[PDB]
Amino acid sequence: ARIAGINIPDHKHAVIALTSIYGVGKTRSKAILAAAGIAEDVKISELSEGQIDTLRDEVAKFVVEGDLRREISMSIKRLMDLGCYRGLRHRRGLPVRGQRTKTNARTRKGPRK
Amino acid sequence: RRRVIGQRKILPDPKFGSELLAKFVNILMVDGKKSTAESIVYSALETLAQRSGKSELEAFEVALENVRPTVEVKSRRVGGSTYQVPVEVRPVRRNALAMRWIVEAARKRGDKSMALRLANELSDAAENKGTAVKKREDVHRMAEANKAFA
Amino acid sequence: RIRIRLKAFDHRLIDQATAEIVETAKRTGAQVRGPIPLPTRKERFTVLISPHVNKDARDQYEIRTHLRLVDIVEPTEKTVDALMRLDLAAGVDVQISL
Amino acid sequence: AKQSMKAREVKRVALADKYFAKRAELKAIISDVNASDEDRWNAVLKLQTLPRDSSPSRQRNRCRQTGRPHGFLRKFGLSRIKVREAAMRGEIPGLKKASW
Amino acid sequence: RSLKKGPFIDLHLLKKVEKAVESGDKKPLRTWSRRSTIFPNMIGLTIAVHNGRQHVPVFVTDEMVGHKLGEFAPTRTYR
RNA sequence: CGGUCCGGCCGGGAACUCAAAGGAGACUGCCAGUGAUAAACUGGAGGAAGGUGGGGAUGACGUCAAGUCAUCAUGGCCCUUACGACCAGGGCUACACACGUGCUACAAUGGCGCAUACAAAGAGAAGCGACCUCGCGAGAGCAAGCGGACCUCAUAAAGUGCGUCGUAGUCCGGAUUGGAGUCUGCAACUCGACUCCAUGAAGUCGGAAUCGCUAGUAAUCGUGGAUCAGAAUGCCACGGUG
Repeated sequence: ARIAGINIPDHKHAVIALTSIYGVGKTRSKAILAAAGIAEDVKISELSEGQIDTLRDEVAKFVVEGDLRREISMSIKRLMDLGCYRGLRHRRGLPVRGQRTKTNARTRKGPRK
Repeated sequence: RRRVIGQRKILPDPKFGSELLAKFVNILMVDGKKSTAESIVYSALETLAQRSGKSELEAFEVALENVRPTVEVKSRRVGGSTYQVPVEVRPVRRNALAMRWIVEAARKRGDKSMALRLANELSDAAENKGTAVKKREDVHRMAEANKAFA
Repeated sequence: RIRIRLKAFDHRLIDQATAEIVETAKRTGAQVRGPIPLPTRKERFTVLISPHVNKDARDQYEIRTHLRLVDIVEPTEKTVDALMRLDLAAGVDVQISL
Repeated sequence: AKQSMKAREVKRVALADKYFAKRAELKAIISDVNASDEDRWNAVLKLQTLPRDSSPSRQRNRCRQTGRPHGFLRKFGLSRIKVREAAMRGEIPGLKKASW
Repeated sequence: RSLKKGPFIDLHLLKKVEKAVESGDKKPLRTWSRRSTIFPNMIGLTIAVHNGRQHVPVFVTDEMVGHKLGEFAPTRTYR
């Protein structure tokens, strides 16, 4: 139950359901299935509760479960005091890539800035 | 102007058979992959034969009998007077015009699968149940009065 | 033991140079393999058609670079000693290999 | 365009001969501590870091009849805007015309 | 990430720093090498940089070490 | 045709192919009609090809009394401790929005997983770099072939075929992101490109209106090369599916 975490899909095999959740995408889905010892062909019923979710350290090769996102806004609360460009661009409402002012901003400030 | 090259005479096919079936597998060709329509030609008929007609032998005859254009409409002017005018269509390609109006709608509608997008279109064509045909007829009906001229 | 190469930019000039090679290297010793034509490395050489304000049209020139190997089988350095001295007119390049 | 380029060429060809064109394979041994026990590279590194003007950057060769930044035919050396009177008159060997 | 070779400055600016740190005494400097990446000893020095019209004074702290003199302030200030 | 795991490989050889060249074929000539039986059309036969053979090269005086001195020259006026020219630092993605031209999607005949095939034309020695390693990977190493019909770049994709999802502002789509890496150069903070693992906005074929066509053309999918310190979906060539 709830193999897809926050999301609803469950009538689906782990290789398309144990994906796009908790800091993992899809790049290692076959490898964790091969740790459990399961074939990628034919549908499964002999997989127990929490079984493949017990092997997640085969795919946790990332800042999973917000290991960085639980700090990023506080790292920015220090960055936004810095007398440098990357700090200035975090304490005045200014872009850092794209958003060329020679084009329309649509609703970012509304008609006539 | 008057020349213009002589319009083409098309072809039949040694497997698909008639000139119209040889047109069906060649019309509305996009991306040029040329293997998609040979699984869709005379393959939407077995369910049509139990939905909007009978047999796989008459399921496509009746579709091009229910979809039957007999008149075209176009503007015509003579100096400071303009009319919408009706003209009778020539019979020799008449069923190929009707064929085109079905196979394009399976592309311009995007609902479920291609194994449905044409079969679902044909089951209304074999009944003359096309989109917005009441307002289409309302133009030809209005233009009928202009066969009496000014 | 050794072999030769001949290069030119014209089909009639490389024949006019082949006529000298067969006469300069292939009569003593007498050598009988005839000249294969080989590819001409056909290409278009292109530049803008006008020097000002046009970039849409290009001027078309035909470039070819002809090759003849002519073939020699006599192993002696004497086979080329006269070819490294005689004409061979202007417009062609000869090369002695191995 | 101006005729300004030779007053740079005369200093920048020598700048390249001394500090670029014969300094490229040097990079594969100048910083290697295992490939030398002799002290030979430290001093020429201090010389190689002396110039700060051009060589691979800030400097383009440009055509000879006019110092235009582009139009130089690499395997011919001529400008494509100062060649037509020679090209048409058959003055470049191997080029043919017309219609193909 | 990036950087990518540690701090680096113009070799005239290295002399201006050397003169100040060895004298025990700092004097006003004006520089066009505004893209120099400051050394950890440049803090507190009396420095100004060219903006494209004039020289403008910049205040160097431990919080600026590893950055360029163009990172200190914005270039566009009308908007 | 003789030998031969049965590969032009070895004796040999141009029927075929490749290479380039030179000849020949087609001319409205022949026929039947049409037409002041004139001058000149239409149709047929035979033909690989039929009617300026098909297609290019072209551009008759003049027109706008057009643009260009900043592609190249140059007159007169004008500038002279300079409006000249030797340099360094800055401007061109400075912003209220419009206008031109393009790129990738909005798919489901598509998306994903897996298996599997064929190139063609080009460039190339402090080069193109095999086989092989090291790094998720950009790349970086070790180290043969070959100065190019030879060897290398190098791998054909679309497709094929079995499972799987199922018209959803998300399942497809990818912009501004979050993190660490690849690189040239004096140096990429700000104005440049590439990669790997999570996240994620718009996008349901488009306003009036108006623009372009015709067989290997439209659309579709692969490759090379020029420019060049470094970087282009741009520019110039090659080929498949049609």
